[PDB]
Amino acid sequence: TVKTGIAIGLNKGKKVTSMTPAPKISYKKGAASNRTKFVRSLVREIAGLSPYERRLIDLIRNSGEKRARKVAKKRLGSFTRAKAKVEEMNNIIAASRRH
Amino acid sequence: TWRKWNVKVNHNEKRYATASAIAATAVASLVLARGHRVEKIPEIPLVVSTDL
Amino acid sequence: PSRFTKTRKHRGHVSAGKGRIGKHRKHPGGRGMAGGQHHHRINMDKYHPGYFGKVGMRYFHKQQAHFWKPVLNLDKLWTLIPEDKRDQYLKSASKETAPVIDTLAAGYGKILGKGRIPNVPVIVKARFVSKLAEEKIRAAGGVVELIA
Amino acid sequence: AISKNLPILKNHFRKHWQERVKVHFDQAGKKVSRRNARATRAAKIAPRPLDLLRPVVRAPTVKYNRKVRAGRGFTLAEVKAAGLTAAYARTIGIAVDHRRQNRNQEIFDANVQRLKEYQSKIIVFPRNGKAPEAEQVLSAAATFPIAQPATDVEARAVQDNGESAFRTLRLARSEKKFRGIREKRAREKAEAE
Amino acid sequence: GAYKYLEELQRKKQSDVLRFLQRVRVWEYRQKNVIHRAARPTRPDKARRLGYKAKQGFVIYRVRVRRGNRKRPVPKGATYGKPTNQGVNELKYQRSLRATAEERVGRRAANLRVLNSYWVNQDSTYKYFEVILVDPQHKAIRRDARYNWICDPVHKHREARGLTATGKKSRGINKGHKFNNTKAGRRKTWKRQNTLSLWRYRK
RNA sequence: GGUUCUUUGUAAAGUGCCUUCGAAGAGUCGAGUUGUUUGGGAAUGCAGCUCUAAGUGGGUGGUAAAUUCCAUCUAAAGCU
RNA sequence: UUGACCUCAAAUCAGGUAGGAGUACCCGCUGAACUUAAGCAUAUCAAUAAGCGGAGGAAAAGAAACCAACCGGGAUUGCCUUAGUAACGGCGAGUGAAGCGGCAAAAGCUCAAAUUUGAAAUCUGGUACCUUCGGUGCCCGAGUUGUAAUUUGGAGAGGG
Ligand SMILES: [Mg+2]
Ligand SMILES: [Mg+2]
Ligand SMILES: [Mg+2]
Ligand SMILES: [Mg+2]
Ligand SMILES: [Mg+2]
Ligand SMILES: [Mg+2]
Ligand SMILES: [Mg+2]
Ligand SMILES: [Mg+2]
Ligand SMILES: [Mg+2]
Ligand SMILES: [Mg+2]
Ligand SMILES: [Mg+2]
Ligand SMILES: [Mg+2]
Ligand SMILES: [Mg+2]
Ligand SMILES: [Mg+2]
Ligand SMILES: [Mg+2]
Ligand SMILES: [Mg+2]
Ligand SMILES: [Mg+2]
Ligand SMILES: [Mg+2]
Ligand SMILES: [Mg+2]
Ligand SMILES: [Mg+2]
Ligand SMILES: [Mg+2]
Ligand SMILES: [Mg+2]
Ligand SMILES: [Mg+2]
Ligand SMILES: [Mg+2]
Ligand SMILES: [Mg+2]
Repeated sequence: TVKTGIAIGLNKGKKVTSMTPAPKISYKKGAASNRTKFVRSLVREIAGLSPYERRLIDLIRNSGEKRARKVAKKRLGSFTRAKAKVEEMNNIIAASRRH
Repeated sequence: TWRKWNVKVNHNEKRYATASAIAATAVASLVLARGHRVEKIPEIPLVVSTDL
Repeated sequence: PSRFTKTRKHRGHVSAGKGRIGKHRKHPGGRGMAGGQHHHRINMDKYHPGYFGKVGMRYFHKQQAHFWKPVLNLDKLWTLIPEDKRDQYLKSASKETAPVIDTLAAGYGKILGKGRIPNVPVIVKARFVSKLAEEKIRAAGGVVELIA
Repeated sequence: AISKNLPILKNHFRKHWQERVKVHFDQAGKKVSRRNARATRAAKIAPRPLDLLRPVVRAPTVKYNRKVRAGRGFTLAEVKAAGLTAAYARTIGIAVDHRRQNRNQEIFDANVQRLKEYQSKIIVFPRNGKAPEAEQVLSAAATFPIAQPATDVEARAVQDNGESAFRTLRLARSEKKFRGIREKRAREKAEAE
Repeated sequence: GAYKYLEELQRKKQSDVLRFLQRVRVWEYRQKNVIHRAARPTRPDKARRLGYKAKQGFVIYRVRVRRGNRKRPVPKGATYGKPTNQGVNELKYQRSLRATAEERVGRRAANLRVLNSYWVNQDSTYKYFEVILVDPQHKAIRRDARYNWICDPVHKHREARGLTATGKKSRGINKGHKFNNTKAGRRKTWKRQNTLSLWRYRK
């Protein structure tokens, strides 16, 4: 974390008394609030599932995690969003199957 | 219009010529040759009081 | 100025110094760098070898400020002191009071070892030094201080 | 056509470049205009000093981080530590920059101190007073110049600890180059057996 | 408030509730005129966040525009030039269908100014848009300083000049290295980079 | 420079500490493909079509991808 | 039968507004070829000319989904420079920016997402009188499918 004082190496840079400024508010975007979590959860049961989400739920039960992630990456645009989509399709399947 | 009109001169060479021009004002033969009527002037350089 | 040009001397002469046979034309060999591999090839290989083809790996988005590292030799190292202050350090080549030279504030990145500094100890603050530049500074009694 | 032994030129004039020739004939005319504009603004805002007080900041990149220059504006933490608000500071000729952050104590201390001379050298006229005359000073930068810090002293003792600074540089970059390899090796050496 | 639920509901475009609503609404817009006045926004949440106020002087129009590429309007596909410009079919208009929608509404309602616009529906043949317009002559707009900026003459036909949201997006007006060609306008950037700057004392 | 309106105010605003919070833009981002454009090179921007988001999230970090971090801003609304 | 509401109409209804000219400069669309490559098709000319739409005294851009990788800078624009460079290109002809640095000028902000809910507190128009770029009272209307106050991320809000 602290600089080494020399011009090359792992932590190259001038050693300076650090200050750790106060965290900003803009650095909080995306963070879920109590109200917004309530609205997004309520809308999910009002609106239901998308046709591709129904497919991912079926593929998770039938073809496994890897095939579901491959189809999710095709439907979405990225492998990272395919994980988050398969992760919360697992959550819906977990809640539906239980009780 | 984009013909070169102004000419760059080195600052030290501009100063060089200015110092030469000042020193040439003290030579009465050069002043006489330049066309000035300093034939009956008391002395060159001509220095007058600050009251002027 | 125009009055000193050969165009003034070519007045009265038919071809203006361009010849009656050659008969000065628009672009007899092509324009610009035309035919560098075909009809101007000999001129290229004679005077610009290496022109055609590719050389090593590319560098997308090169920032020359990364590679800023002005080099300073040891024979110019003592020029970083002002000259009136410089003489009283050359006399009394002593430790416990040695000139501190910040080569960064003078705008240098690496100290190189062209060599033959005087035998006066000198404190050198340098971002980089060559191995031999370090040998000659220590041989004079000084030390190289690494900074960033 | 390629000719005798001359360097290869790259004169980019194969477009209609004569339609976009800007000759700065107005260079003397524009200089008079800016001086008239500066004199016009000075009379308009008299006795305010024609510009805002700016902080001292470290220049970025490794080529220029040896210098300090004038920044855009003081940070919210700098104005706070000088005992005034950002909204009020903007009204007495202080430049406030909300997006700059302070991670350097000496830059912050210099800028906080910089704010303290400025408040001690200006007088704020009353909003409903008699406004005593104050013989307008035209420049705030020339009244509060930016000064480079003193990195070290003129002369001191030679302290040679046998470090071999060149060898220090060689080992420092060698440690960085082979750290990732030496971290796989440490990972597998603990995992094996 | 309810505008947050409307915002989260509008996002799930493939739910059964919105598949029905978009099917019924796309039929209604085909049976109406290509440009027609809307009595109210069908997306009051989206209109609000684009600056629509529910007061006198704010007008919503609805418009549909033909989808697809811009076929080159040359006779019989014959271009007279080099083969690099012989393309006719797969050529794309440089402005969004939203931008074309804004101009056609703006020409129809030349007494107003286009503020913003938003997608409402689409089928294979059309994309459907609702355009927010503000009346600069209405006294409710001329006072109330939050919106009287658009009464200035400099804001006549922002949609024709690309000053709206989709107009600035298609012009490329964004910060950073990705938009070096288009930050302050690419024609001004090109003019500056293709200008010979000659000083009195030549550098 | 001055001259009235002086209930032209508990009306406005700022300043300290604790606690609970902290809503922040969707056929949009992003992705594929096609065309165009750029110095932008496994793709710089733009546009058509298809898919189509999340919320310690999203974008960017000028070589595609996976894994682990780090840095930096806060888009998809607006004025000057 | 009657009274609403929603949507859509009509009027030489009351008051407005648009067109067109100019178009040097400005914001976009569309878009060549002559030319260069000693031929020529990619390329170049050129993201130019012509064509089309739209403004102002400037326009546009503009207060970061920025640059960076530093001890970090800090809206936009323009000048000097970076730099004929990194890079692109039958890697041919040719093309070709950006960061930093120094200057000129400097200026900052506004909405949407929050229950005023013990008070739609908001606004157009008509009419009457005035101290008439407007004000006051009254009335009709708009508006709760949200007009005001309060907050815009730098924060800020509730409570104490
Ligand atoms: Mg002869
Ligand atoms: Mg003859
Ligand atoms: Mg002849
Ligand atoms: Mg041959
Ligand atoms: Mg061609
Ligand atoms: Mg000049
Ligand atoms: Mg936002
Ligand atoms: Mg085109
Ligand atoms: Mg091209
Ligand atoms: Mg930073
Ligand atoms: Mg009428
Ligand atoms: Mg333009
Ligand atoms: Mg040819
Ligand atoms: Mg030829
Ligand atoms: Mg081009
Ligand atoms: Mg033209
Ligand atoms: Mg005009
Ligand atoms: Mg001006
Ligand atoms: Mg403007
Ligand atoms: Mg603007
Ligand atoms: Mg901001
Ligand atoms: Mg900047
Ligand atoms: Mg390319
Ligand atoms: Mg080009
Ligand atoms: Mg307040």
